Amino acid sequence: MEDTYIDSLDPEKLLQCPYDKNHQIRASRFPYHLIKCRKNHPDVANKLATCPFNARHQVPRAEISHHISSCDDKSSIEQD
Ligand SMILES: [Zn+2]
Ligand SMILES: [Zn+2]
Repeated sequence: MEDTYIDSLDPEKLLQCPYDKNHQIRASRFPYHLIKCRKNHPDVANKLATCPFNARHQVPRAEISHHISSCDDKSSIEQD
């Protein structure tokens, strides 16, 4: 790792951020951005839970409880 032949001949690729598409962070710095960026997004920081009524309904684990009561008869319309 201190050799005379450096790896990655690419100018360091930019990885897209799952938290926000406006974030393009270099591969080596991406893991760090992955850590900090979720802390700025509690919705994803608390992870997503799968609705037992519908697999498309992935909600923050803090809101899953509220979503269950709001998805009793299903058809929970959120931003749709
Ligand atoms: Zn980000
Ligand atoms: Zn649901």
